[PDB]
Parts: sequence; structure tokens; C-alpha cells
Amino acid sequence: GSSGSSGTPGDRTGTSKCRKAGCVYFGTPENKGFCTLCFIEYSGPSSG
Ligand SMILES: [Zn+2]
Repeated sequence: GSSGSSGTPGDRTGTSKCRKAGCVYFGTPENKGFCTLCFIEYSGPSSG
């Protein structure tokens, strides 16, 4: 039950999309641009 949401539902999601290009989710200023998902990977080691 939102008051008047124009865009997409969420709390402290952000206005700009995730820094990454191949990412549908949105990004955040706290995650240095990246989104919740990426933000995690950023720290964790990636392979392939
Ligand atoms: Zn992302």
C-alpha cells in the first residue's frame, strides 16, 4: 500500500540503473554505483 509510487516499487533503490551494462537491476550510491547483486560479486572473486 504505497502513497504515490510513480516508478518501480522498492525502498532506497535509487534513480540511476546499475553501473554494469549487462544488469537489469538498479544501482545504489552506497554500492559505488553497482547494485545489491553486483556489489556482492565485486568483492567476491569471479571466474570465467
Ligand atoms: Zn548490477
